[PDB]
Amino acid sequence: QSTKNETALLVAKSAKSALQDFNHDYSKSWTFGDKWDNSNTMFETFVNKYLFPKINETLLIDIALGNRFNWLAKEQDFIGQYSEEYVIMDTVPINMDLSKNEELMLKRNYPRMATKLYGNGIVKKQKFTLNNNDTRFNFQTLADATNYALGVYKKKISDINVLEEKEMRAMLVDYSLNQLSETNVRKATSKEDLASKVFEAILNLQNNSAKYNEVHRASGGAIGQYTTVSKLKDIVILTTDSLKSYLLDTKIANTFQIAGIDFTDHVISFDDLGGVFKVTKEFKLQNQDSIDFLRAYGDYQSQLGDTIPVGAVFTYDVSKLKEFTGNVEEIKPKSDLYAFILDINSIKYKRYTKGMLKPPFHNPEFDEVTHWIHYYSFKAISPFFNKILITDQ
Amino acid sequence: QSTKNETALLVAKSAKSALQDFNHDYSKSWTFGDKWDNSNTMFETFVNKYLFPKINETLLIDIALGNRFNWLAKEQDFIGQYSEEYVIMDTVPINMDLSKNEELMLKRNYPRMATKLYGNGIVKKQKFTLNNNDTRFNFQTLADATNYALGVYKKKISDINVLEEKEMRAMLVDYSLNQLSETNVRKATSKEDLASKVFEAILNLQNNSAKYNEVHRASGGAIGQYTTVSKLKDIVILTTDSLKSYLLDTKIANTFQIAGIDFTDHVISFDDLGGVFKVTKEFKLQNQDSIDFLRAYGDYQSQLGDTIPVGAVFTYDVSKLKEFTGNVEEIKPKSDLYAFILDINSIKYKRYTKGMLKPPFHNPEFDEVTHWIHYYSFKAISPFFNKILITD
Amino acid sequence: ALLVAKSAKSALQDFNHDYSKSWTFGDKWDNSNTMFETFVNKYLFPKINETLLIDIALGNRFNWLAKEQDFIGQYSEEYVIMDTVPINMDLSKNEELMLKRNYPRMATKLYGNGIVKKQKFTLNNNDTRFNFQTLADATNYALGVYKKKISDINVLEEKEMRAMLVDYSLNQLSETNVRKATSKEDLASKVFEAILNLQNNSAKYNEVHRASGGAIGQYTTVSKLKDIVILTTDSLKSYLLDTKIANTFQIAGIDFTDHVISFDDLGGVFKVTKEFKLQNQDSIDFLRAYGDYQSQLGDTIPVGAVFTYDVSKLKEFTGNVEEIKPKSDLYAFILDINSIKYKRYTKGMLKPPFHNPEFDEVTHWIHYYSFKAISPFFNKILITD
Amino acid sequence: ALLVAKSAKSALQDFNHDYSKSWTFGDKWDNSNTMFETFVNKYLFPKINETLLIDIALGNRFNWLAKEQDFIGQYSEEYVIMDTVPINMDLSKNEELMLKRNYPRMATKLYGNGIVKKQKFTLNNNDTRFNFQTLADATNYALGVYKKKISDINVLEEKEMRAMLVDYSLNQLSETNVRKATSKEDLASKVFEAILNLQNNSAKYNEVHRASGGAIGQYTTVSKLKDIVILTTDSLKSYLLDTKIANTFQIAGIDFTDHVISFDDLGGVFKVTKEFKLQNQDSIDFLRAYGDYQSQLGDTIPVGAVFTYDVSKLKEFTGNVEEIKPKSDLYAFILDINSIKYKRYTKGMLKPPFHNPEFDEVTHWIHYYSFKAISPFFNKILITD
Amino acid sequence: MYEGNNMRSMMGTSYEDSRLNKRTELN
Amino acid sequence: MYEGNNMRSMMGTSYEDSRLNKRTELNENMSIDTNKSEDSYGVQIHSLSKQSFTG
Amino acid sequence: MYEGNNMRSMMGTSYEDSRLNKRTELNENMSIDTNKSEDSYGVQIHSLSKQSFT
Amino acid sequence: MYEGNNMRSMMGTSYEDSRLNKRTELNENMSIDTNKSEDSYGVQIHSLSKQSFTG
Repeated sequence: QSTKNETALLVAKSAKSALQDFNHDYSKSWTFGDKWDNSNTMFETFVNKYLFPKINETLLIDIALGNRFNWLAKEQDFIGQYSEEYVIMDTVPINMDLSKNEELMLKRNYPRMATKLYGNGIVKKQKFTLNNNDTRFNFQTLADATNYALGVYKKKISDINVLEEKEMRAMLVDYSLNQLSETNVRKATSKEDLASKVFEAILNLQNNSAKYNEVHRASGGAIGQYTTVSKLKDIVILTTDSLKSYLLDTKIANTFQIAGIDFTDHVISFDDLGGVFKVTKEFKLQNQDSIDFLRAYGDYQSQLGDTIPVGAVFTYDVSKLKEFTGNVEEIKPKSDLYAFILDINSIKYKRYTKGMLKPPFHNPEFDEVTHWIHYYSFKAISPFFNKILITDQ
Repeated sequence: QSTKNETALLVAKSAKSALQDFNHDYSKSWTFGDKWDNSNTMFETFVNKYLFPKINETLLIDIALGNRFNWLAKEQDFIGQYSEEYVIMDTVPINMDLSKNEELMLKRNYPRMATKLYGNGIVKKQKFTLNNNDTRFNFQTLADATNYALGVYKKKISDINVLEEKEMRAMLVDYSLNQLSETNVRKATSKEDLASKVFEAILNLQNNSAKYNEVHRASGGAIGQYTTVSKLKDIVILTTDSLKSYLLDTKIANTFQIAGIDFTDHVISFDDLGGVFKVTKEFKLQNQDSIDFLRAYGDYQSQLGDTIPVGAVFTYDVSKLKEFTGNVEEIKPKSDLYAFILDINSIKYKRYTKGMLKPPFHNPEFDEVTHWIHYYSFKAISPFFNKILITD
Repeated sequence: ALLVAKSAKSALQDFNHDYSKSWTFGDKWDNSNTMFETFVNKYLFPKINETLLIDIALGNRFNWLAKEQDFIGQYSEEYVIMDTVPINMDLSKNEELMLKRNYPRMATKLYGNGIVKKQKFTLNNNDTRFNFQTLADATNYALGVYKKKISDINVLEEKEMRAMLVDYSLNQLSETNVRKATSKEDLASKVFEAILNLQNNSAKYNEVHRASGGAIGQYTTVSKLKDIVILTTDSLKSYLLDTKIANTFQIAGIDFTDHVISFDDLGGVFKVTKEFKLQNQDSIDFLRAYGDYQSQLGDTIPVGAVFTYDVSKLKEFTGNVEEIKPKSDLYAFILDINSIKYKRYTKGMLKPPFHNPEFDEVTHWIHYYSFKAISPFFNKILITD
Repeated sequence: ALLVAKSAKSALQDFNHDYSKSWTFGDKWDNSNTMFETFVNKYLFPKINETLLIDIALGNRFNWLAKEQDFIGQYSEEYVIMDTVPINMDLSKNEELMLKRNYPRMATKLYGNGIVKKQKFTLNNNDTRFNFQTLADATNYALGVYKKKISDINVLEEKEMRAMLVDYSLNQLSETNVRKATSKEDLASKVFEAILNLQNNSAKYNEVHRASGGAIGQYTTVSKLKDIVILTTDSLKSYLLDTKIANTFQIAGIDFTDHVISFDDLGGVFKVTKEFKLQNQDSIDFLRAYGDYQSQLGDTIPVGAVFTYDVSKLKEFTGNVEEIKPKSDLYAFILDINSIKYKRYTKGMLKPPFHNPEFDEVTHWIHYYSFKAISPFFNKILITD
Repeated sequence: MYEGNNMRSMMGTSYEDSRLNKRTELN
Repeated sequence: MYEGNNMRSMMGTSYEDSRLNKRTELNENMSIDTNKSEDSYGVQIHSLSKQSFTG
Repeated sequence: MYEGNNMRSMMGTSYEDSRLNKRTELNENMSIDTNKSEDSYGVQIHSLSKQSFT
Repeated sequence: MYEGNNMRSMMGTSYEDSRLNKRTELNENMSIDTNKSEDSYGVQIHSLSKQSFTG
């Protein structure tokens, strides 16, 4: 519309703004003052129609976002780069007989040692710039400015948790879709059939069986067997919310919950699995709209002409931009009746959060300091534990 | 030389690696793991053929590498730039010619002189950046990483010291070859002749001799003479190592009256005293492999297009590059039969090492710390003392 | 027809069969027409009176080098920091040069493992008693075999420490560290010159070009003369002692013979090219007389195996076996003593014995782990023809 | 005829015939055409002034090596433990290898007896008094015979020891002990080189392949320089004293000539090659010109007979004797003693005399037992042409 | 192992690792 | 000369020549200790003592 | 108010306004020492001191 | 002899003698004490001091 209001014309006069004094190397020095009227507009009180509108409160809403897999996180010393692991293969006890060659007492019997070698993690970073002169214009107390400087920092702590939780639930779906053997994969037909298969596959763990681990794709576990058991204190179902609302809605969940394990807290579920994307073709960055889209989510370091390798992850919705279409797929389970039952010790996850406040660079030209947050996180998944995937594929 | 071994194909996959995690803005963020098999490889053992091999031991050999010139170092203040020295040139007496007119008394005969204006030295610089992200992917003990961070720092001072002796050596040799008189040079013919011409070049430095110095290269001394002696507690002989070895094993060990005439207390010696290069013709930098060759010796700041002035000094073997041939000549004697017998206190050498360890710059974007080392070193040779060169 | 020719009466026949003659009647000794002839009394048994056991303990001359490592893990690594010269400051460049990176670069070399070596010996309690006439001689025998098993460990660890130095001189250490002498007179001046040359700051004289990352850049080092050893033959050290040093007036201060290690020969240790299999029993009975109780007629010998005894004269080893020996007789290999590394492992080296009480024959074993390598990051000059 | 040619008036006619002249009337001494002619008096008996007994007492040069035994028993043995070099641990051998026996192996050279020597001398009482104008001269003769027999023992024993060392240097040691020289300025750098070889761990310098259980295998040993002696001629020691020591300035370290036993001539002894029998009477007279009173015609000389005198010029001994000596005077046998087994038994030595009163000549005997051997278990280098 | 002047400026303390104080929020 | 506020943050104490530590070195001696073959005339080897080379 | 860990580096201690160092002060006194021509009615000249520089 | 006055301001004392103050010969040694070649014989180097020579 259009407004011929005496106060709205004063409001919309942008040549008087504070931004004019900070986007020009020479600017206005002394203030004459302004006539402020609250008549026949908003901000109008019944008494004293000539005062400036005043703030009752300003409220920093700071939500503590949590990583649900944080109790799995071991902490290492960030030294070397290859973590390896190994088991001892089964040798079943044999009957003894007193009528043998009796120089087989001299014979040897070594253990057999299935292993697997893991690479490194990656170091991740994020920064935030806080200045000292222009952000003071909009808090009216020192306490609100310090709460702002602290809320920015705790948001930078919280989105690390969001990143790591979304990253690990992308790992556990990428694993089961692509890398997992089709011996651990059971196939369902309908939702009640899948519920009965999930509830019999929980009970297919806690059993001394060499059938449910992928020790055959360890380095030395191709011949022989390796028997794994799993308690119920370390079994986790990873599924969707539309299917957790059906698994918990059965009488078997009630008899698990009564006098026993908390079955609500062993079923880790999400809305539908995957907001994380993968790169399949090594592309480059060509357009400014994609650069600004990456700047919106805090990715400051990437510029035009940067190449993205095959297998890089993004952790937000990227596939709508012109040069990402086709080059980028999604870690999303096919035929969303989906449940992946694992032992929680299979997630080999360790970090290094020792010294993640690197000391600030001041930049006293603009008086805008910058704090960086560096952390090393190693995400892997071990083959020596019971895993079952129940899909319709 | 083609290998189809599966562990060698696992090692040959450069897509899985620490490098493409640290080259790109985005990378893979989890590891599924790889089947490592030690069978039919260099890493194979008998009982367990499936583990990754182990280091127990990681050494860091270190050496301190002293200077052999820093008794000559005068700790200056590093203020002002132009230093000067002078002598008063010799005026011989003349005969009393009484037939000249008597107003010869009123004419003034000012004492003439010979100066030499030196100038500034060179502020010299080196730095080293230690990483906190990818250096820690090596060094399986934290003690080894701290030993590394210290050994780099202690190597920087070692190749300050060897650089300063290379520059003192090259200063003396380049001053022997390009500046001198016709009087100062001698021509030896062999190793047995030079070891006696050195002995008879001493006993010539300590005569009242208007020759043997280079005041004709001083500012006011182009016409006139200047006499100087030495004291034999001030004479330095700069030879190669073959000549000092020859003296000590042959000439001393084949004489009986060695109790008086041993001059090897005054002899510094070098194994090969040409390795340092100069510039002629004033080129510039245009080739990529040349600056990649320069980066290996620590010179980080040179880009392409940078020009090199007509008197710069390179201090390592540099004449093989594509740009530098014809422009760069080596400071060396052409015969390996060499002796420069000069006076000490003809070699001024003032370095300044006070504000030297400058405070570091933590670079937390890349999580790294750069340390700098700065020193100001002035080195020069005075033209007012006795010098004799013996070469071919 | 004699008494001594009948072996059906000997002490072996009682210990060759599961049943034997359980009482003695006597055996009618006379020494007529035998080796044991005596002029007066023809019927007495010969009397021995002495039994002596020459026993010598043997050293190593490389035992101060022998460090005691821990022996866990396999590979050992070794590295330096390459040189990086100070550069001139110019104040005309851009100021974003300050946030640029100058990483330190290095040069490594990776070392493998050592070898676990082994020797056994069995001591009897029922047949060994028949060969001695007092128990002090039997305990001397049982102690002398043990001291001999220590002494030949020492001899072996001397032989395959001089052999590795000769092998590193002849097959590694590229030509720029090899100096040429012409006679025995000029070599003793080349050594005196090289001792002075190894004490200057120089990017030469080491083998960082033999290292992993030292192909580009330079690396300088020195020596001390409390760290320099000269490895020669005995024809050179005897020459230095009798002819050169004795014909010097004024030799005080220039004799370097407190850093010269000499040997009889520098080759008695053999290698293998063209790997083979043990196919002749007449050579395995040659191997048995040096202590090898393992070998049989199917065992292959790889392309780096060493022997430390003259095996090249046999009908099977010819054409395969090369000797680690200087071809010159004018050999002076000047080292830095830090370039050697020689670390042992001698902790659990006396094994608990296996007693075997059916024959009452205890058996002792000895196991030591020894690592031998040479660093390329130190100063070395070889002088040959 | 002339009086001095008439044997019928001699003293021997009174002492070979059983009945002779009881009285005498004198004779008719005249020296007119004899050798005893004096110008003035032709009828006086020739007078002799003096009879000087030249008697030199002679030494042994091997008395310190003689340890005294008890002369009991007859055999003594010496053994060593052979080398057992450490072998690599094979982990693919059968697991029952630990039960297999590995006995240590000996060498065991066995030494027999010494030989008892004997010499006698007769002192007459009735015919010896016809010489020796005083009784003091007769007692000096009776003492000089005895002190010559003791000197004969010493010279015989020294010559037999030297003969044993040269006989061991030839035809008993190995191929890797013989070093070849060519001159006399040579074999003095090779002797100085060779000492200081005997002090290295090496199995080349001993003779354990002449022992019993050491035919295949090796045995390493070392020396100490307080046990190394050098057996040369006087020519080589003369060279060392007048050129090598005299013309060198720093002689205070390398003058090894306090370890040199040098001899005048290194051969006077003979070994039988082929056994024979004695048939000639002039050979008997030549044998008993040296004191061999035992042997008559028809006696057997065995193969291991050592003569001690030059007996090669006889009818019987041609082609049988050997003359063990170095050939061409360039000879230096560098022992390591503890090798020379040398034992002597001289307590029942001066036997009681036999008086024989019918001819009234007393007869003395001297017996002494002596054992001379040489051990193969010590380091030895022989340098010859 | 060898110290010399080991605890030097910021990087020689940065490998002698520093201040595990802030960790991630759930556990 | 005029003191004013001479005690200053970084540069007022930098023209006053901050701190002479880390003088360049000849405690790693050369030509008095190395470049040396003037050793004793004495009777025998073992002077060497190979040291471990961590630092 | 919002508790957290507000003992922080430079901006955490900069919002409570770090220490006032310089005062940008008039002590070279303007309009009470200078801007005066209140010197009056004297005897004669040249008390004027030409002070040296630093 | 011819005494008379023997006083003019100059040429009386100048014909007698002016007083010696400078004597121009060997106090800075040459070929007797210095011009040395007879120096020591021992361990070797670094007695070569370097002065400021500003006077």
